[PDB]
Amino acid sequence: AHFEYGQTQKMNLFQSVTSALDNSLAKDPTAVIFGEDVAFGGVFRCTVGLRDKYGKDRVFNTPLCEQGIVGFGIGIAVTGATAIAEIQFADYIFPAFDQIVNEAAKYRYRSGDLFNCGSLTIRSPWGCVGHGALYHSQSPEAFFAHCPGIKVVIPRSPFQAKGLLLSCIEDKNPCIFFEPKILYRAAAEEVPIEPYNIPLSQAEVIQEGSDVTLVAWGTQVHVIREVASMAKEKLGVSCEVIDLRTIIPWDVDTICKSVIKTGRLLISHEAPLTGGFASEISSTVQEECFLNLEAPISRVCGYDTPFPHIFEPFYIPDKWKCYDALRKMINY
Amino acid sequence: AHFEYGQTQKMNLFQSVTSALDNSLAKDPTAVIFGEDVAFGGVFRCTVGLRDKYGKDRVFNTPLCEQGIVGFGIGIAVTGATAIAEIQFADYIFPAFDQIVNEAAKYRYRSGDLFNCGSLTIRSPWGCVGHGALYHSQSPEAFFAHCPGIKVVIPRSPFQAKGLLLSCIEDKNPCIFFEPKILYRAAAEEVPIEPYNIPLSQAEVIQEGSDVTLVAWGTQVHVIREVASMAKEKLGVSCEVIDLRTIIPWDVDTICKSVIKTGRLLISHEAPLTGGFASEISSTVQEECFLNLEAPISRVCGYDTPFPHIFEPFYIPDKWKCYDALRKMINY
Amino acid sequence: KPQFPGASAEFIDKLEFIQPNVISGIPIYRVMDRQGQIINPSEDPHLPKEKVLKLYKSMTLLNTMDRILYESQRQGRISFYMTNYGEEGTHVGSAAALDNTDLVFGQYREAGVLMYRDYPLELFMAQCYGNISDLGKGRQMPVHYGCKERHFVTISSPLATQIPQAVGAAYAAKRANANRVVICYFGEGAASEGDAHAGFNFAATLECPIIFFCRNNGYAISTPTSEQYRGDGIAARGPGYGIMSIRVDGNDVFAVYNATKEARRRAVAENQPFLIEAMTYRIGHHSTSDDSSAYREVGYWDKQDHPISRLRHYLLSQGWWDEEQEKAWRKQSRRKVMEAFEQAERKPKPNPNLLFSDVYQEMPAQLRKQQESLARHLQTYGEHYPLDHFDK
Amino acid sequence: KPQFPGASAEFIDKLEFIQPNVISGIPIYRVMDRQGQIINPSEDPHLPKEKVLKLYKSMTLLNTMDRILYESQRQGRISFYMTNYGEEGTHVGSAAALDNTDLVFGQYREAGVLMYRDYPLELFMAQCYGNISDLGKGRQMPVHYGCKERHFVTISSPLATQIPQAVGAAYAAKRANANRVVICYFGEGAASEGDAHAGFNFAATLECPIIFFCRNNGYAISTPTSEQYRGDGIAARGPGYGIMSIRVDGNDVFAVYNATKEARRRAVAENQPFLIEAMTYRIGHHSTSDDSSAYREVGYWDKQDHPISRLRHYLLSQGWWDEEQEKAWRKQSRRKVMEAFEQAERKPKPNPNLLFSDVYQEMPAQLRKQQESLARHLQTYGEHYPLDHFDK
Ligand SMILES: Cc1ncc(Cn2c(C)c(CCOP(=O)(O)OP(=O)(O)O)sc2=O)c(N)n1
Ligand SMILES: Cc1ncc(Cn2c(C)c(CCOP(=O)(O)OP(=O)(O)O)sc2=O)c(N)n1
Ligand SMILES: [K+]
Ligand SMILES: [K+]
Ligand SMILES: [K+]
Ligand SMILES: [K+]
Ligand SMILES: [Mn+2]
Ligand SMILES: [Mn+2]
Repeated sequence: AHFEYGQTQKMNLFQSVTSALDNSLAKDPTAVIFGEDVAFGGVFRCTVGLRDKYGKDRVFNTPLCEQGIVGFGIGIAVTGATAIAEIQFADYIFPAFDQIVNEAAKYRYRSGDLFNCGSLTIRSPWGCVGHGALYHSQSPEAFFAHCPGIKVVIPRSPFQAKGLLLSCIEDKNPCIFFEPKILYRAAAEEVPIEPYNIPLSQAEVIQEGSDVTLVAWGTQVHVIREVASMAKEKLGVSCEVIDLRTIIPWDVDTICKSVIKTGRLLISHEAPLTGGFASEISSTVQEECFLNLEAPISRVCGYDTPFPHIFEPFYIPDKWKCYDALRKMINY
Repeated sequence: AHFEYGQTQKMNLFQSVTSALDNSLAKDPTAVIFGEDVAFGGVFRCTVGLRDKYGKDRVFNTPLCEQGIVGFGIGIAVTGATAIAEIQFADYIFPAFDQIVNEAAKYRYRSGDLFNCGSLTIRSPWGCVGHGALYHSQSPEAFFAHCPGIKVVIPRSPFQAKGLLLSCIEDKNPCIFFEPKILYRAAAEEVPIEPYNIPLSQAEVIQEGSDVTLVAWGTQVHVIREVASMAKEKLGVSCEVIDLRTIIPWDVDTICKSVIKTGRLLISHEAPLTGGFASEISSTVQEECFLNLEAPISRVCGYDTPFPHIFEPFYIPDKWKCYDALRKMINY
Repeated sequence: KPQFPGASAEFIDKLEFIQPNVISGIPIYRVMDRQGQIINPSEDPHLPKEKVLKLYKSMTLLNTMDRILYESQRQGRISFYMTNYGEEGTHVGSAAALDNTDLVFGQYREAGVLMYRDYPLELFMAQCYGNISDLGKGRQMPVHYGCKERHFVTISSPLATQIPQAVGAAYAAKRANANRVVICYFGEGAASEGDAHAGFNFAATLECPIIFFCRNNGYAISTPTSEQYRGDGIAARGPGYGIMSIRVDGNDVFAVYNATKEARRRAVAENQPFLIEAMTYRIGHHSTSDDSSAYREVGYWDKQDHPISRLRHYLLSQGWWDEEQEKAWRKQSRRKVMEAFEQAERKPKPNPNLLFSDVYQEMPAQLRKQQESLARHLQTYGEHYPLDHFDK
Repeated sequence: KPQFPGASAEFIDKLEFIQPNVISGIPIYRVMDRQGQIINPSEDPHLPKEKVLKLYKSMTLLNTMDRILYESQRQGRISFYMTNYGEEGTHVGSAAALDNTDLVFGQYREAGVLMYRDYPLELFMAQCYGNISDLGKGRQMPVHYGCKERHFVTISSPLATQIPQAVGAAYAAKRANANRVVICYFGEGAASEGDAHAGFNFAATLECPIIFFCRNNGYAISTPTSEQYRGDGIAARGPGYGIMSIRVDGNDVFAVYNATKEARRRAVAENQPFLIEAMTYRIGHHSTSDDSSAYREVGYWDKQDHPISRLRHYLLSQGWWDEEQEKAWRKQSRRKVMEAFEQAERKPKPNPNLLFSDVYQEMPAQLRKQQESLARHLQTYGEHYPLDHFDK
């Protein structure tokens, strides 16, 4: 491999998603969950047990048609009912791109708030998985970041996923929630059994530091956490490690406060460099923190290619690529 | 309103597109043109006369289905024949986003060059038009810029459009060519009647200057040209004005050479700020020209909203918004 | 004897391809002829006089409004318009068969549904002018109507997107025990989009109380139906999805009414979709951006087979109308439309701050920063902006 | 008497919805029974012995390869696999009816078409291992085969995308006076995607020489057909688009062959599309990522109605096969597959530089800069990368 709320149980990230979805359907009688193969529990087990517990009218399979899944979910949401759609892999969200960008995101604005689809959430497995190649590995968040009117949220762990997913389900705006699939059965951690929320549009500083700010999201947060340890041990460099969590609208303030303190920023993501979301963060930090920058802002990202099968170990922005970029930046 | 090659004739931008398409079908017997309403000449007149001249098997209407238009064009191109697809407004390219991003862009890579769709070009009207509102005004280039394997090209004038469109048609990669529709019937200029090519991935410095670099594309080039004149007259500031022309792969070298000379950069585009392509240019110039930057790189873009009907005069990054940003940057 | 799960069928021991029946397709249901005469008494719905006069007055008031707003567009008074000529029967015949609270999703050439639901002239005008009275806050192109009170979901330009959305609203209605039906209108061109295949199939497999209502008016902009499809129109597609389907004479307000009334009754009782294809002819240009004489018979339709004329003949039979009433109503309609038109033109546009709200339910702080940046901008450079007919 | 441009039909004076015929759907064409006996002599294609033995040997060699590669996946030797069990008849019966140069687009559960076209075992292996012999340069998931020499377009994961592409290739063939047909395979699940509605309609309106070949195996992963559609399978959709359509017994290699042979002849002569729905049953799991016992009868199919068994009975009739030949071929196949398997496992992977080429035809300078950055990276940190079984 490359990497206070009442009673808790150890849960992995798939189980935390099921727990959020169960909590949601228990407390919101309007809520339904649908998509390809969700009825028997889903191809990643995220919906196991839910049809039996809540009913076939509430957890159900659709035909194999992503533009239809999203259009259908928007329509449920237009009536005010909570619609939690699944897209089986994020790589297959593109058929629904028109329904998400031209319809869901613009629904409230274009009607003057006469109609909306706020009660829609789209959840989808995301990110690399060791061998997923072109169509089981993608990280599409930058495509969606250029669309005003949708929120895009990516957790780093089981505790984070349940609280962020509950926030998306209850937020009054259409949300895309990307679940890093390489974490679904990775290590468990303690997760509250009852519902709780983690705010959207709020980054989390998970380790304080004074020399350099590192920003990432999803599995890549664990990579940068390890890079921070490498930099401390090998270079005596103190890294502030930040999980962005929400891609849009993003927490500009937390990131800029950190970079004003440290004077250095490295942003990392699995998605390709060009047009990737690191570009938005870099250009914004530059505008707001210009006088504080000791070295150019570094982006350590996937290469500008499709995501390869046999070459995945060479493609990803792993801890050595991040560390090497950090070393150069520290010495700039 | 907000804004050597043999014989030439005055042509507006729609006529220059027809001239490129006519030149293409005369010299390439494989070439066909298709899409909604192209047979009678197109809703913007870009294909007038071509079905009569070249035949109904070569210039023809499809059913009203953008995912089909693009899939169909990829298939023509898989056989080696030149396929010039039209998408009626760029706002309606999203149904075809999967066929463009998951299929066209990845076709050559994923087959090890056993198959390709290089002979595909997709052309589409683009950009604001005074009253187009949400779905007749969009500028989608940043969505496509995050997809390795496609080229995205945007001309500023009739002469530029014919030469860039011929280059896209003949380039061995799938190309999206966005035609700024507010220019279709704006002023003519002299355009060679016979074919000629303007290179892709090459910016053009259309006015040399020493104090600040301005970068834009499409109609917005004329806006920044006027801003340069305003800055000269009102501030005695010398602006270098650059038309980017190709969004991806983009001419990093020409832009960085300019900013190393001037020390200042302002990039402007109609598309919304967040995730817009100015973000990629800014973050790259920052990395390459860090030591030369006298002031933060400025982005003057559309606001992060859908594109409004009655409010369009207030939405666009017009010459006053660009000038005001430039003034602040000069005084930083 | 075959056991395959994917179909229920017998074996056949001879190779025979199934041929589509396109030359004699699904027949066109008619109730009255072109002279307004009832053809088959057992099919006459015998609607009461006041309702049939409402059908007639709604169509003609829409036609009056269309003529005025088409001319306003030609003068540059509004930026865009699209008429309903030749298709007023499909609008009003189907609306009259719905419950007031049945939810409608449309395409853009549906305004008669709103007119039948008593949508004020002032609000049609307000949306076309983008003025302060527009509840859509002037953000969409003209003719992109919506009304929450009258259960008419805001129109959007992208064709066919509303089809799978209507299906989802119908599923939610079913769960809510709403006893409500959703109707979704679209044209035969839009039916070529992938979202129509999505919506048609989802409505059948998920058992949704929805009426799909396709207006087949022979053209999608310049594209005749011979280049749009090669099956027997849209009606013949329904049964392939398991959808009960019918084709009607769209210029016959009673045939449209009867079919929508029966589809509504059965869709709400049975939780199953129905498809109605109404055959008609697009008499007007596609829109103010189209000169239809570039690609096409119009006068045949306008003079020989029009929904308004056909219903006028029927009224003139029952003795429910005459020339004097016709002239007085033509005068009164024109006056009502002109009163709304004058008012609409003299209203200011909304405050330019409204370009930033409703992107999300709550304006993100970064979006509020952009709002503030426009306010600062206008303080310095406001002379260069058309500030004088915008509110505040 | 109706005049509407959008359809050709008579009037009807009574309201009647059209009911879909799903209980007795389009019948299933059969040539031989489950005992390999010819049912109707006039339908027997009387293929010569050497060709029928090729049908049989291609199916069983695919089955041998599937068993081996499924086990290799279970051991972690390859990352993914998907078997063809129960569907080998549809593959090989249809391939045998095509010209060698007819172009094929597939879905992923088509490998028998390549096996019939003599695709080397070494190349199936090379793609699953992503080794240096893979012409796909190890870039795609296993089972994403492609061969330019054998006119089999590289498979891609996104379902149904190849359907409108196949139509475009068929249009280009028509223009080139190729006298070639394109065939496009997909499953009944993929048929729900919008791109199937696109391709079906474009092939009809643009008059393209294409065979659409749907394998209806009762499931799309966990989803049974009762949740996939409610019409009479996929065959009943064809006529709605104007497409000649037929349904066949997919476990009958002769019925599949006869239907594809006739569709090919007519599609190439007439420039019109044909649709074949082959009914079959997915005997194996969906893929190595699926444990199908979580949602489902399999042994009925495997023991009572299998394409390999059915054809074996036919051979055993003509006296063209026997138990001794069966054992010797089982041994020889296993040996050939194991020889290719051993070779494939011992080949190195391609040079990691190959992750950068073919993104565009020419590597952009900025992409070459990223290549150089990886080369520098590996010079310093190479001990941390699995460099030892990669070329160069
Ligand atoms: C996705 C998409 N593509 C193309 C268009 C452009 N367009 C097109 C091609 C129209 C013709 C629709 O034809 P129809 O048969 O569906 O309806 P009418 O005949 O009533 O106009 S209306 C229109 O705006 C669009 N709005 N949306
Ligand atoms: C666009 C899209 N959505 C979902 C999937 C996931 N998926 C799905 C849902 C499959 C089932 C396809 O069922 P089928 O009936 O088409 O074919 P088989 O029964 O032969 O697998 S195979 C597969 O990879 C995909 N590849 N592409
Ligand atoms: K939500
Ligand atoms: K090209
Ligand atoms: K719409
Ligand atoms: K595919
Ligand atoms: Mn039409
Ligand atoms: Mn299947």
